[PDB]
Parts: sequence; structure tokens; C-alpha cells
Amino acid sequence: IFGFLGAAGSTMGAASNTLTVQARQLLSGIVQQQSNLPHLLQLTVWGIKQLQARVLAVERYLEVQKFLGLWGCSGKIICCTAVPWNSTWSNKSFEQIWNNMTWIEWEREISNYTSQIYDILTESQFQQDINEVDLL
Amino acid sequence: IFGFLGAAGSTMGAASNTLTVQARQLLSGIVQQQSNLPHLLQLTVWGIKQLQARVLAVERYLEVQKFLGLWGCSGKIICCTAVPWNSTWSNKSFEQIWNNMTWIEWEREISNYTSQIYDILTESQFQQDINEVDLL
Amino acid sequence: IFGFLGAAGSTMGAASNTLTVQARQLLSGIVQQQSNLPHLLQLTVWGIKQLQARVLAVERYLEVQKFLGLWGCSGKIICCTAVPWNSTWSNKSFEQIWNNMTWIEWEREISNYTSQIYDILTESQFQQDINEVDLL
Amino acid sequence: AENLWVTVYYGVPVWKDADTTLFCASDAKAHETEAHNIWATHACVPTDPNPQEIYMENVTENFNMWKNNMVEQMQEDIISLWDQSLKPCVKLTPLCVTLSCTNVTLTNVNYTNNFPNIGNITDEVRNCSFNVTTEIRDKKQKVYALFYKLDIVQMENKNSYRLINCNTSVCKQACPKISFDPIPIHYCTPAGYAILKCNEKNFNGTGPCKNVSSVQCTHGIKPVVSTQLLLNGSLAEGEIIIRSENLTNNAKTIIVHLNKSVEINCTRPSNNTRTSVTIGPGQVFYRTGDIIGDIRKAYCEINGTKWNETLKQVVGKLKEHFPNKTISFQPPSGGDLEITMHHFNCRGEFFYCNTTQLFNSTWINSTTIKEYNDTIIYLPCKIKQIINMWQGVGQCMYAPPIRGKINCVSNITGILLTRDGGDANATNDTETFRPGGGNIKDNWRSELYKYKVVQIEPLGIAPTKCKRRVVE
Amino acid sequence: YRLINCNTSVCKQACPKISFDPIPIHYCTPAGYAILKCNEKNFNGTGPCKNVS
Ligand SMILES: *[C@@H]1O[C@H](CO)[C@@H](O[C@@H]2O[C@H](CO)[C@@H](O[C@@H]3O[C@H](CO[C@H]4O[C@H](CO)[C@@H](O)[C@H](O[C@H]5O[C@H](CO)[C@@H](O)[C@H](O)[C@@H]5O)[C@@H]4O)[C@@H](O)[C@H](O[C@H]4O[C@H](CO)[C@@H](O)[C@H](O)[C@@H]4O[C@H]4O[C@H](CO)[C@@H](O)[C@H](O)[C@@H]4O[C@H]4O[C@H](CO)[C@@H](O)[C@H](O)[C@@H]4O)[C@@H]3O)[C@H](O)[C@H]2NC(C)=O)[C@H](O)[C@H]1NC(C)=O
Ligand SMILES: *[C@@H]1O[C@H](CO)[C@@H](O[C@@H]2O[C@H](CO)[C@@H](O[C@@H]3O[C@H](CO)[C@@H](O)[C@H](O)[C@@H]3O)[C@H](O)[C@H]2NC(C)=O)[C@H](O)[C@H]1NC(C)=O
Ligand SMILES: *[C@@H]1O[C@H](CO)[C@@H](O[C@@H]2O[C@H](CO)[C@@H](O)[C@H](O)[C@H]2NC(C)=O)[C@H](O)[C@H]1NC(C)=O
Ligand SMILES: *[C@@H]1O[C@H](CO)[C@@H](O[C@@H]2O[C@H](CO)[C@@H](O)[C@H](O)[C@H]2NC(C)=O)[C@H](O)[C@H]1NC(C)=O
Ligand SMILES: *[C@@H]1O[C@H](CO)[C@@H](O[C@@H]2O[C@H](CO)[C@@H](O)[C@H](O)[C@H]2NC(C)=O)[C@H](O)[C@H]1NC(C)=O
Ligand SMILES: *[C@@H]1O[C@H](CO)[C@@H](O[C@@H]2O[C@H](CO)[C@@H](O)[C@H](O)[C@H]2NC(C)=O)[C@H](O)[C@H]1NC(C)=O
Ligand SMILES: *[C@@H]1O[C@H](CO)[C@@H](O[C@@H]2O[C@H](CO)[C@@H](O)[C@H](O)[C@H]2NC(C)=O)[C@H](O)[C@H]1NC(C)=O
Ligand SMILES: *[C@@H]1O[C@H](CO)[C@@H](O[C@@H]2O[C@H](CO)[C@@H](O)[C@H](O)[C@H]2NC(C)=O)[C@H](O)[C@H]1NC(C)=O
Ligand SMILES: *[C@@H]1O[C@H](CO)[C@@H](O[C@@H]2O[C@H](CO)[C@@H](O)[C@H](O)[C@H]2NC(C)=O)[C@H](O)[C@H]1NC(C)=O
Ligand SMILES: *[C@@H]1O[C@H](CO)[C@@H](O[C@@H]2O[C@H](CO)[C@@H](O)[C@H](O)[C@H]2NC(C)=O)[C@H](O)[C@H]1NC(C)=O
Ligand SMILES: *[C@@H]1O[C@H](CO)[C@@H](O[C@@H]2O[C@H](CO)[C@@H](O)[C@H](O)[C@H]2NC(C)=O)[C@H](O)[C@H]1NC(C)=O
Ligand SMILES: *[C@@H]1O[C@H](CO)[C@@H](O[C@@H]2O[C@H](CO)[C@@H](O)[C@H](O)[C@H]2NC(C)=O)[C@H](O)[C@H]1NC(C)=O
Ligand SMILES: *[C@@H]1O[C@H](CO)[C@@H](O)[C@H](O)[C@H]1NC(C)=O
Ligand SMILES: *[C@@H]1O[C@H](CO)[C@@H](O)[C@H](O)[C@H]1NC(C)=O
Ligand SMILES: *[C@@H]1O[C@H](CO)[C@@H](O)[C@H](O)[C@H]1NC(C)=O
Ligand SMILES: *[C@@H]1O[C@H](CO)[C@@H](O)[C@H](O)[C@H]1NC(C)=O
Ligand SMILES: *[C@@H]1O[C@H](CO)[C@@H](O)[C@H](O)[C@H]1NC(C)=O
Ligand SMILES: *[C@@H]1O[C@H](CO)[C@@H](O)[C@H](O)[C@H]1NC(C)=O
Ligand SMILES: *[C@@H]1O[C@H](CO)[C@@H](O)[C@H](O)[C@H]1NC(C)=O
Ligand SMILES: *[C@@H]1O[C@H](CO)[C@@H](O)[C@H](O)[C@H]1NC(C)=O
Ligand SMILES: *[C@@H]1O[C@H](CO)[C@@H](O)[C@H](O)[C@H]1NC(C)=O
Ligand SMILES: *[C@@H]1O[C@H](CO)[C@@H](O)[C@H](O)[C@H]1NC(C)=O
Ligand SMILES: *[C@@H]1O[C@H](CO)[C@@H](O)[C@H](O)[C@H]1NC(C)=O
Ligand SMILES: *[C@@H]1O[C@H](CO)[C@@H](O)[C@H](O)[C@H]1NC(C)=O
Ligand SMILES: *[C@@H]1O[C@H](CO)[C@@H](O)[C@H](O)[C@H]1NC(C)=O
Ligand SMILES: *[C@@H]1O[C@H](CO)[C@@H](O)[C@H](O)[C@H]1NC(C)=O
Ligand SMILES: *[C@@H]1O[C@H](CO)[C@@H](O)[C@H](O)[C@H]1NC(C)=O
Ligand SMILES: *[C@@H]1O[C@H](CO)[C@@H](O)[C@H](O)[C@H]1NC(C)=O
Repeated sequence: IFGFLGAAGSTMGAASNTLTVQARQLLSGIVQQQSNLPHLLQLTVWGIKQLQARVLAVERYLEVQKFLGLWGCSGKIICCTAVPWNSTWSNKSFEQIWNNMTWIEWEREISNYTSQIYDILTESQFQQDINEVDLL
Repeated sequence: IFGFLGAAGSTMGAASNTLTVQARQLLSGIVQQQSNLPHLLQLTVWGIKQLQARVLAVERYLEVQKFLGLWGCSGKIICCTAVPWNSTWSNKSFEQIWNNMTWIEWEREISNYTSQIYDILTESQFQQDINEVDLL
Repeated sequence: IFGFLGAAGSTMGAASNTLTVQARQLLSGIVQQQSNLPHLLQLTVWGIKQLQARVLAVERYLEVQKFLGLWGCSGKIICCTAVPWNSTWSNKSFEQIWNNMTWIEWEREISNYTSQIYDILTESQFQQDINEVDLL
Repeated sequence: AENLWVTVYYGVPVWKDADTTLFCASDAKAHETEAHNIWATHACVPTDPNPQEIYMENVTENFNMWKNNMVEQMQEDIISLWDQSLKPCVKLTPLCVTLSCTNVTLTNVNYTNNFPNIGNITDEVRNCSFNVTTEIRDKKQKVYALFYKLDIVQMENKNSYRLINCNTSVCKQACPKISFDPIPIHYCTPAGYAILKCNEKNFNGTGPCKNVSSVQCTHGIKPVVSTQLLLNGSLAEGEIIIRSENLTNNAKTIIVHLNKSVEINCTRPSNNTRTSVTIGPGQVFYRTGDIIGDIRKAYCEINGTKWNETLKQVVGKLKEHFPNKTISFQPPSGGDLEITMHHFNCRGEFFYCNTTQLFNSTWINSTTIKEYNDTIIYLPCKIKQIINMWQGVGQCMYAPPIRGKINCVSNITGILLTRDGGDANATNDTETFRPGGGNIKDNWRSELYKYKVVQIEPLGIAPTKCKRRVVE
Repeated sequence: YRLINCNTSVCKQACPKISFDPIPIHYCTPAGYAILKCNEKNFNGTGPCKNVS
């Protein structure tokens, strides 16, 4: 098994079996402890910076949840929807991707159309539900 | 074709087709950036007024998430529960509602029944799967 | 009909139909109000504890969501996955548990096998979902 | 059997002990009076008019005093409120100069309305005319003021005095527009936690409680401060309670809680006059100018027979923990001013009431009744203006003079005791108790003795017969 | 003579580094709140605005 970020350089396919370890560590941390011992410990410089950490912790988790909340499969690790490729964001075939290209490098290639990917993905989830309302 | 709050004045029927555009902007905002330049930079009133802004952003959004969680409609822009309207809250026929009854004044008409609809829906979800936990 | 936390001492089987009462009061309290009436009230020692109070409310509720998110039972109250229970944590029969032993005692009774179990659920969810991608 | 599968729940009523942080919640009616109070300032969230007292019957939880974490948080809160309530106020650093005092001569009244017939206030105050600068720092002027003897000490060279505090700290005077009125405070936990209240009547201090009642948050808590006797407390309902973690141990205090109240009646019958003298740029000083008219030491009146009845009751209750001993009371045996006194603040003025004759008794077997008729008990009480409510954690403070007449009644709940050591054969089957003592925390542990913060863990888990369906 | 305000309260001398020039400010609400702006021209104190954006 692998630990935190234990396969960031491994191939696409072999890095698809270590997703669960990183999902868990996205909020768990030592910041939960208030202080070793609680003058004015509330406004102490070591206290004002710690509070900033806790707020940044939830906002970083909430950011991912909100996007994954809208895409219609909240509460799952892996998930596929019904948006077919236009095949111009990445014109590479299957085995050429999942075998020998890596995750870190792959994001750079597609990082140029994500703002046009997140929006189009959300509309599909909304579109599916509209057809369902007038179905039954 | 409509921006933020674009169709808030439009009729019931044509307003639903712009629910997503008013949903992507519940957390994203100007607060993402740090500052013009990072005295009491962390202790100025805007050093705490900004912090008060961030904590209200997550709390106000995530409050809505709580009600979506219980009703089972998590991860769905449009949901479909099984609470039968008993015509007591409002007995306008379906045509009279979705034709030219605009959104902003719709649920103000039902405003005396929010405190009970938000409770009866929770029970309906609870009774659905208690039958399921002893059926599988 | 019960009150909040009103059946903790009751038997587990008869306390399995009042969970919505507890689940409905994780955030909805009194902290949501800003102040009774507005010289920089945001820095008074009384006013500096709401920040500790407010961020503790969310940071305690999110931990619940994170575990519910991964297990696939997100957006439900009484869910149930398909991971076997090999009885090494508790080998008591069906009737010996549900009807007679209370909730608090049961939680204490397996409090030392939780961390192993919490890791088992997520892995069961993940590898199950890998089948789906390897199915179509 | 083979069909036992994990079934995660959500919303299970399961709690585990922990420690959290609370916040003030003042009463709606008791707030918004343009008072600018110290404890329950305007920053408190309005309370819930309809608190829920949800009765978890069928259960048991282990409470504990002397370890309830809530006392520390609210003690720190009181300290912080007291400290910040003096920051906007003015300092008194130009006053640390030598004084040229003189014992008082005045053409005051002689009728004195001598009903108390205890004593007029000669030698209790000193006419001291010092000499400090005006707004322009190059000019100094002679101003006279009246100070109590407790605020004045002599270093050397008799007929030349000085302020007491000027070798330890500087005491900012209270801003005259803020009062010390004890407003009820409701401590409320953030959403996600809960507060458990042991509802038993005859509740002894520690140990399990089998009648737990849960509330969203506690009732009003009086932030009143006192040294030798509890003031305006909450009476117990069952009977008189004697609270101690180790009655055998004598290293600590003993909290006595009553179920029948006793009313105290203490007042200051003489006027002082408020005259303001500037000291520098934008800094003003309020001094007792010259007393006129009635002159009498501030005294407290207490119904004697009620005191005798309460003493009989508490002796009867302590008669079970010391089955054969003889119980008697003695005045405080010495130490600093507060313990050797009765300390309580009313209407912006601090009092130090002797209260010696309240602790002079010896109860042997309750064989003979202390049959006497109703005579009110009158006890002297000095007045001090340079206050130090805490040793070194708080800020030394100088209450401004208050003019007119001060008359407030308190209505007493709790008494602080302390056992005394001894030998096995040397003792004459006798144990003596002395009142006084106890820190500020000992006052609050007599009120927060029923609540314990808990944290909710709504993640339940238990085997069932489910099996999640597969997707084809 | 003496200073008029040296006796009533305390007076400070502003450091020359800080400038009193009014720089334009844009007030902006946290995410989850909208600002309504009436674009009607002849709009006095109150009254409904039917041109708000
Ligand atoms: C245990 O519980 C016991 C039961 O409650 C409790 O006993 C009660 O204690 C409270 C203490 O607050 C008592 O209430 C006070 O009574 C005061 C009596 O004052 C006498 O002398 C005055 C002259 O100085 C007279 O004017 C006055 O006549 C009238 O005054 C009141 C008018 O409403 C009224 O209460 C009187 O009965 C009478 O009708 C009386 O003869 C009273 O003065 C005091 O009022 C102050 O507090 C009010 C509430 O905040 C304010 O609304 C009011 O304006 C007063 O505040 C002013 O003074 C404060 C400093 O003292 C300032 O902080 C305020 O800002 C305000 O200041 C203005 O006025 C100043 C001049 O006074 C001026 O200098 C300032 O610049 C500013 O302009 C209050 O009502 C109550 O009577 C007690 N109960 C009984 C039955 O007697 C006991 O205390 C508890 N135990 C402990 C330890 O606390
Ligand atoms: C509270 O009042 C009591 C009186 O009821 C005070 O007790 C008396 O205090 C004075 C001095 O303050 C004592 O005077 C001298 O005391 C010495 C002590 O050894 C004694 O030997 C001398 O003969 C002389 O009397 C007095 O004895 C003492 N007791 C009585 C019955 O008068 C008490 O001091 C007052 N409280 C405080 C804090 O002062
Ligand atoms: C405001 O109401 C007017 C009512 O006339 C709407 O105008 C009509 O809109 C519907 C649907 O868009 C059309 O079918 C009609 O032909 C329109 N009639 C006229 C006379 O304009 C108008 O669209 C509404 N505002 C918005 C933003 O939809
Ligand atoms: C406390 O626990 C006892 C233990 O059983 C409960 O006693 C039962 O209560 C039910 C309630 O209707 C009765 O039907 C049973 O006959 C009682 N006895 C037994 C042996 O089950 C008691 O009800 C519990 N109290 C609460 C408030 O839950
Ligand atoms: C306290 O001392 C002051 C002065 O130290 C006394 O004030 C004096 O009063 C007499 C009588 O009218 C005047 O002639 C003096 O000029 C005053 N001295 C001043 C103003 O410095 C005051 O009377 C004394 N009070 C008491 C009670 O002894
Ligand atoms: C306030 O002014 C009086 C009047 O001058 C001072 O009293 C005398 O001051 C001189 C000046 O040093 C001394 O030499 C005298 O010894 C003082 N008189 C006495 C009887 O001692 C007074 O000292 C001034 N106040 C203070 C605090 O010094
Ligand atoms: C737990 O304590 C409560 C006290 O709040 C008890 O409830 C009271 O019982 C007495 C019995 O005579 C009634 O007169 C009161 O009306 C009840 N309510 C109150 C608010 O006092 C309760 O009985 C106790 N538990 C048990 C098992 O006896
Ligand atoms: C207040 O508490 C005292 C004792 O703490 C009660 O006095 C006892 O009352 C019971 C019942 O009335 C008697 O059996 C005892 O004999 C009393 N004690 C003594 C020493 O005589 C008193 O009754 C309580 N007050 C109220 C109103 O209940
Ligand atoms: C508290 O004490 C004061 C004075 O010690 C009491 O005031 C007296 O009240 C009686 C009757 O009301 C009058 O006859 C006296 O003239 C008052 N004396 C003074 C000095 O004011 C007051 O009544 C006491 N409080 C209570 C509740 O009894
Ligand atoms: C002090 O308290 C006692 C009782 O605690 C009071 O005595 C009672 O007084 C009332 C009316 O004055 C009588 O009806 C009772 O019969 C008395 N009972 C006893 C046991 O004496 C006494 O009056 C109080 N003192 C004052 C000054 O009010
Ligand atoms: C002070 O002690 C007395 C002793 O009884 C309390 O007086 C009673 O208070 C309640 C609450 O309003 C009233 O219903 C009673 O009528 C009062 N007694 C009398 C004889 O009238 C008083 O409550 C105590 N002080 C506080 C702040 O609770
Ligand atoms: C500060 O000084 C000014 C003037 O030197 C004071 O203003 C005058 O004060 C006198 C009383 O001493 C009044 O009779 C005049 O009417 C005031 N002038 C005006 C224009 O009204 C001022 O009061 C002083 N303030 C302090 C705090 O010392
Ligand atoms: C590819 O995506 C772009 C948007 O980034 C879209 O405009 C285009 O139509 C897509 N390609 C095809 C063939 O539809
Ligand atoms: C996969 O990429 C590596 C270099 O990263 C390359 O050597 C290899 O030939 C690639 N595989 C194919 C089939 O092109
Ligand atoms: C409909 O449900 C509401 C729930 O708030 C209830 O008040 C009302 O009486 C119900 N009417 C009927 C006819 O059941
Ligand atoms: C339908 O609603 C209208 C207005 O709310 C009311 O006047 C009418 O009586 C209702 N009809 C029925 C059958 O309840
Ligand atoms: C459960 O295990 C314990 C010891 O591991 C044993 O004593 C008990 O009999 C077992 N019970 C069942 C029902 O298997
Ligand atoms: C129920 O549990 C109690 C102890 O919690 C035990 O004494 C009793 O035998 C149990 N009864 C059954 C039927 O399991
Ligand atoms: C868990 O740890 C405790 C702590 O010592 C130990 O006593 C216990 O046997 C372990 N197992 C269980 C089931 O409690
Ligand atoms: C039963 O499950 C536990 C997981 O906590 C595991 O440690 C143990 O080895 C399992 N027993 C068997 C026989 O597989
Ligand atoms: C002040 O009182 C004391 C003690 O009674 C006395 O010795 C002194 O002489 C008095 N003052 C004057 C100025 O005499
Ligand atoms: C009052 O004070 C004077 C001193 O000013 C003193 O001589 C007298 O003894 C005191 N008592 C009476 C009753 O006058
Ligand atoms: C508390 O008092 C009860 C009353 O009888 C007694 O049984 C118990 O031993 C006491 N507990 C402690 C810890 O002193
Ligand atoms: C106390 O009140 C005023 C204030 O100085 C005073 O004039 C009056 O004479 C005194 N009261 C009495 C009853 O003499
Ligand atoms: C109370 O008792 C003491 C002695 O026990 C006695 O001297 C005193 O007079 C009694 N109280 C009253 C008011 O008589
Ligand atoms: C009260 O008076 C003195 C105070 O110290 C003390 O010696 C005495 O024993 C006490 N009791 C009586 C009845 O005087
Ligand atoms: C009080 O003392 C005794 C005992 O009760 C009694 O004889 C006496 O007359 C009483 N005093 C008065 C003034 O009534
Ligand atoms: C309504 O608001 C728009 C905003 O640009 C403005 O141009 C227009 O003149 C206003 N009035 C009408 C009638 O559109």
C-alpha cells in the first residue's frame, strides 16, 4: 500500500488504486487541538494564526465539495457522467494516456479548458433532472 | 441568456431554466484573493472584518446543505420527494401556479408553512428507508 | 414523539425511530445571531468567543460529513452498506444487541475497534466502485 | 447469522465527555437599558426566551465538582471583563506624591440621630491636603481632599503620609458612567455540544447522578463577588447541603448551601460630596470633598433569630459527618483583609464588614434551646476606595466617590467554612470552624455544580441484515 | 496664552507619512449576498424602483 501522495509520479492506471488514502487526510490534522494551555491567549500571535488555519481548512474542503455537489454524484470516490468528449481538449487515445503519462503532467495539458469543462459538466446534471421531472 | 438573478422577475415556468447560474456563485467571490499587499496588517479592522466575511460565507451556504442532506436530495439541483400536498397550504391549481405566479412572491405566500414543511419532509425521508432497512 | 437527546437511556431497538430529532439540531442553534445591537464590538472579549464558537460549530459538523461522504451513505439518515461483520468486534446475536443493550453502552463496548472499521468502510466503497468502471 | 452486515446510522443519541468554549447570552428584558455594565455588556447574543428542559430519565451519568472545567473559562472571562473595563479610564500616576495630612476638624451636626449609638466617623477619615500640578505642567497648586485611613500609609517622618498603592502598582479609577450591577448571565454552548444538568434535589457534591436533565444552555448566573458569605445565590431545594471532596482533609474550603434564605440589611447613612479636580491634560479626579450632615459608620442589620435558626440547622447537618464531636465557631484567625472581613461591592462602593459577633457560639448536644427574643444584630463596616479584588492577576482599581445615601439589601444564600486540624487524644471531642477564606473560584463552584459540557457523536454503527444492491 | 485643546483632552500630531487624500473605495459583500442598485434617474428618498439592476 501507499501513504500520502505515495504515487504522484506513478502512471495514470497504477495511480487509480490509491485514491482513498488521500481523500481521508483532507481535513484530519493536528490543528484540532485548541492549545497546550489556555496573558490574552485568545489574541496571542500564536492564536490568531492558528484560527486562520482552521478557516482555510474548511474553505478548501468546501470548495471541492461544492463542485462535486453540483455534478450529481455527491458521496462517491469515482464517478462518470454523460458528457461525451469533443476530442479537442485532448486528442490522445486510451492506452497512450493510462499507461505512461502521469497525473501531474496530465493536468497541465488539460488545465487550459477547465473553466469550459466545469461549466459544461454542471449543465448536463441539470439537463438530466429537467427531463426527469416531466417524465413521471 | 440570463446573468445573476436574471430571471428573478420572470414567471414561474421560464424561471427554472436558469437555476444553475444562480447556484455557481454561493461560495466563489472576491474573498479568494489575499490582499493588495500582505500598521497591524492582521489586526486592522479589515484584518478582522475580512475574517468575519469568510466565516459568514461558509456558514450561510452550508446551512442550506444541511436541509438537502436530510431530505435525501443531496447532489441534485432538482429533487423529487414523496410528501403529498394536502391542498391546505395553498389550493391554487397547477395551471394557476406555474403560468404567471412569479418566484419572489411565491414562497412568501407559503411563508407560514416553512416551519412545518421543513419538518414533515424529514419524517418522510425517515419513514422511507426504515421500511427499506427491513426489506433487503 | 421525543425531545432532543430524549431517549439516550432507552433501549437501542426502541431508540432507532427518533434519530431525526438529534440530527435536526447540529447547526440550528442561537449562535447565528450577530449581536444584540451594533466602538468595534468585534474585538470585545465577549465578542471574540463567537468566532471560537462559530468555527467550532462547522468544524464539528464537517467531520460528520466527511465520513458520510466517502462511505456512499451521504445524503441519508439510516443507511447500510454491504461490508461483512466477522463478529470479532462483537459476536453477540441479533436479539441480544438491538432490544436490550442501550446506545451509550454499545458505543463504549466497541470503542477500541472503531479505527479499524472506519478504514474498512471507505475501502469497501472504493473497490466496489472500481468494479463499476471495470463493468461497462 | 451469516447475514450480519454493518449499518451506519446518523443522529444516534450518544455523547462523550469533553471540554469546549462557551459564550454570554444576556436576558432580553435585562438588557438595553443604556447602563454600560461591566459583565453583561451589549455584546452578548440575546437569549432564547423558551429554553428546553428535556428529561432524559432512564439513564445515569457521573458528575463531578472540583474538576468542572466550566469554572476556569468563566473565571478568565470575568478577569478579562474587569481588565478591559478599566482600559478606557484614566490613570492615577500623578498622585504618588507625599501628603501633609491632618486629623479632622469640622463644624458638623451633633444630634447625629443617635439610634445606632455605635460611633461617629472621627479618626476613620483623614483630611489630607496634597499638592499636584494643573493642566500646564510648569505650575502646581494645592488641593485638599478627604481619604479613608485604609488608603493611606506612612513611610517615615510622621505628619507626612502617602497613598498605599504607590509601591506596588498604579490603580486606574473607575469611569463614573459604568456600574457594577450584577446582571444575570446565561452561558450557552455552541451548536453541536450540550449541557447536562443533574436534577436531583439532595445532590451531594460528587459521584453519580441518576436524574439527569438536559438543556440547551444554563439559566442566569449572578456574577456577584464576595469573600466570606455568598450573596444573591441560588438556594437548594432539598435541604442544607455540605459540599466537600474530602471532609477528612482540611487543606481546602467547605461550601455550605442553605435552603432557607437570610436577608442582610447594610447601608451607609452619611453623605459624601463629589468635587472634581483636574490633574493634567484632559485628566480629571473625583474626590470626597467634605462630609456634611449625618455622620455614622456604615452598618449592617441582620435578623438575629433567623441567624440562630440557620446555625442550629447547619450544626444539625454537620452532626452526622462528625458523629460525636463538639462543634463551635470562631472569628477569622488572621491574614489579609478580605478573609478577616466580609467583602461585598454595592452601588459602586466596596465594603469591609467586621461580622465578628456572628460566629461566637458553641453547640454541645442540642439539649437546651437558645431561647431569646428578637434583637437585630448590628455590625460595623469600614469603607475602602483603593480596591484590589485580586492579588496579582487583576488590575488595582479605585472606585470613584458616590454621593448621597447608599442603601441596598442582600439576601444571603451560602457560607464558607474551613476545618481545623488536631490530634487524637489532645482534642476534647471538639472541632472548631472558622469562616472566611476561599478564592473567587470557590464562590462560583457553589453555582456551576450541576452542569457538565458534553459533545455529541451522532455516528452510530451496529450490525443489521442489509445488503446494498448491486448495479448491473 | 495656552493651547485651546491642551486642557480639555489629549492631542496628537499626525505623522506626515500618512496622507489624507481620499482614495476611492468599493464596498463588496461576502459571497451569498447581493447588492441591489436602483438605476432610475428621478428617484427620491424612498418608494418602489422599477429599474433596479
Ligand atoms: C442582590 O440583589 C438585590 C435585589 O435586587 C440588590 O439590591 C438592589 O441593588 C440595586 C443596585 O443597582 C438597587 O438599584 C439602584 O438603586 C439606586 C438607589 O439610589 C438612591 O440614591 C440616588 C442618588 O444617588 C437617588 O437618585 C435614588 O432615587 C431613585 O433612583 C432610582 C431611579 O430609578 C431608583 O432605583 C430609586 O429607588 C429611586 O427611585 C435612590 O434614592 C439607584 O440610584 C440606582 O439607579 C442607577 O442604576 C439604574 C440602573 O442601571 C440607572 O437607570 C440609574 O440611572 C442609576 O445609574 C446611574 O448611576 C450609576 C452609578 O451609580 C451609573 O453607572 C449610571 O450610568 C447612571 O449614572 C447617571 O447618573 C449618575 C448619578 O446617579 C451620574 O453621576 C452619571 O453621570 C449619569 O448621569 C439603582 O436603581 C436596588 O434598589 C436594590 N434593591 C433594593 C430593594 O433596594 C443587591 O444590590 C444585590 N447584591 C449585590 C451585591 O449587587
Ligand atoms: C471586630 O470586632 C471585634 C470586637 O467585637 C474586634 O476584636 C477586638 O479587637 C481589638 C483590636 O482590634 C482587641 O483589642 C486588643 O486586642 C488584644 C489582642 O491580644 C488584647 O490582648 C487587648 O487586651 C486589646 O483588647 C480586642 O481584644 C478584640 N476583642 C474584643 C472582644 O474586643 C475585632 O478586631 C474586629 N475586627 C477587626 C478586623 O478588627
Ligand atoms: C415581464 O412581463 C412581460 C409581460 O408582457 C413579459 O413580456 C412577455 O414575455 C413573454 C415571455 O418572455 C412573451 O411570450 C411575450 O410575448 C412578452 N410580451 C410582451 C408584451 O413583452 C416579459 O418577458 C417579462 N420579463 C421577463 C424578464 O421575462
Ligand atoms: C427504562 O428501561 C426499562 C428496561 O426495560 C424499560 O422498561 C420497559 O418499558 C416498556 C415501555 O413501554 C414496557 O413496555 C416494558 O414492559 C418495560 N419492561 C421491560 C422489561 O421491557 C423502561 O420503559 C425504560 N424507560 C424509558 C423511558 O425508556
Ligand atoms: C481640610 O483641609 C482643608 C485645607 O487643607 C480645609 O479647607 C480650609 O478651610 C478654611 C475654612 O474656610 C479656609 O479658610 C482655608 O482656606 C481652607 N484651605 C484650603 C482651601 O486650602 C478644610 O476645611 C479641611 N476640612 C476638614 C473637614 O478638616
Ligand atoms: C505644595 O506646596 C507647599 C507650599 O510651598 C509645599 O510646602 C513646603 O514646600 C517647600 C518647597 O520644597 C518645602 O521646603 C517645605 O518644607 C514645605 N512645607 C512643609 C511644612 O514641609 C509642599 O511641599 C508642596 N507639595 C509637595 C508634595 O511638596
Ligand atoms: C427528578 O427530579 C425532578 C425534579 O425536577 C422530579 O420531578 C418532580 O417530582 C416531584 C415529585 O413529588 C413533583 O412534585 C414535581 O412536580 C416534579 N417536577 C419538578 C419540576 O419538580 C422527578 O420526579 C425526579 N425523578 C424521579 C425518578 O423521581
Ligand atoms: C430546609 O432544610 C432544612 C434542613 O436542611 C429542613 O429542616 C428539616 O426538615 C425536615 C422536613 O421538614 C425535618 O424532618 C428535619 O427534622 C428538619 N431538620 C432539623 C434539623 O430539624 C427544612 O424543612 C427545609 N425547609 C423547607 C421549607 O423544606
Ligand atoms: C435596610 O436598612 C435601611 C437603614 O439601615 C432601612 O431604612 C430604614 O427603614 C425604616 C423603615 O422603612 C425607616 O423607619 C428608617 O428611617 C430607615 N432608615 C434609614 C437610615 O434609611 C431599610 O428599610 C432596610 N431595608 C429593609 C428591606 O428593611
Ligand atoms: C426574624 O425571623 C423570625 C423567624 O425567622 C421572625 O419571627 C416570626 O415573626 C412572625 C411575624 O413577625 C411571627 O408570625 C412568627 O410567629 C415568628 N416566629 C418566630 C419563630 O419567632 C421575626 O419576626 C423576624 N424579625 C423581624 C425583625 O422581622
Ligand atoms: C432574596 O431572598 C428572598 C428570600 O425569600 C427572595 O424573596 C422571594 O423572591 C421570589 C422571587 O420573586 C418571590 O416570589 C417571593 O415573594 C420573595 N419573597 C417574599 C417574602 O416576597 C428573593 O427572591 C431573593 N433574591 C433573589 C434575587 O432571588
Ligand atoms: C480649557 O480652557 C478653556 C479656555 O481657557 C475653557 O473654556 C472656557 O472655560 C471657562 C471656565 O473656566 C468658561 O467660563 C468659558 O466660557 C470657556 N470658554 C468658552 C469659549 O466657552 C475650557 O472650559 C477649559 N477646559 C478644561 C477641561 O479645562
Ligand atoms: C469543444 O469544446 C468547445 C468549448 O471549449 C466547444 O465550443 C466545441 O463545440 C467543442 N467541440 C465540439 C466538436 O463540439
Ligand atoms: C509513453 O510515454 C513514454 C514517455 O513518457 C514513452 O517512452 C512511451 O513510448 C509512451 N508510450 C507510447 C505507447 O507511446
Ligand atoms: C396539511 O398539512 C399541514 C401541515 O402543516 C397541516 O397543518 C394541515 O392540517 C394538513 N391538512 C390536511 C387536510 O391534512
Ligand atoms: C382555494 O383557494 C381560495 C383562495 O385561497 C379559496 O377562496 C377557496 O375556498 C379554495 N378552495 C377550496 C376548495 O379550498
Ligand atoms: C464471543 O466471544 C467470547 C470470547 O471471544 C465468547 O466467550 C462468547 O461465547 C462468544 N459468543 C458468541 C455468541 O459467539
Ligand atoms: C439484557 O442485558 C442485561 C445487562 O445489560 C442482562 O442482565 C440480561 O440478561 C440481558 N437479557 C437478554 C435477554 O439479553
Ligand atoms: C481497548 O483498549 C482498552 C484500553 O486498555 C483495553 O482495556 C481493551 O481491552 C481494548 N479492547 C476493548 C474491546 O475495549
Ligand atoms: C475480522 O475483521 C478484523 C477487522 O478489524 C480483522 O482484524 C480480523 O483479522 C478479521 N478476522 C478474520 C478471521 O478475517
Ligand atoms: C487625631 O486623633 C488622634 C487619635 O485620637 C489624636 O492623637 C490626634 O491628636 C488627632 N489629631 C489632632 C490634630 O490632634
Ligand atoms: C464625634 O466625633 C467627635 C470628634 O469630631 C468626638 O469628640 C465625639 O466623641 C464623637 N461622638 C459624639 C457622640 O459626639
Ligand atoms: C454524597 O452524599 C451521599 C448521601 O448519602 C453519600 O451516600 C455519598 O457517599 C457522598 N459522596 C461523596 C463522594 O462524598
Ligand atoms: C444628605 O443629602 C444632601 C446632600 O449633601 C445634604 O444636603 C443633606 O443635608 C443630607 N441629608 C440630610 C437628611 O441631612
Ligand atoms: C443566638 O445564640 C447566641 C448563643 O448561642 C445568643 O447569645 C444570641 O443571643 C442568639 N441570638 C439572638 C438573636 O438572641
Ligand atoms: C465571642 O467573643 C470573643 C471573640 O473573640 C470570644 O472569645 C468568645 O468566646 C465568643 N463567644 C462569646 C459567648 O463571647
Ligand atoms: C427579652 O428577654 C427576656 C426573655 O425573652 C424577656 O423576659 C424580656 O422581657 C424580653 N425583653 C423585652 C424588652 O421584651
Ligand atoms: C432601466 O435601466 C437601464 C440600465 O442601464 C437604463 O439604461 C434604462 O434607461 C432604464 N429605463 C428603462 C425604461 O429601460
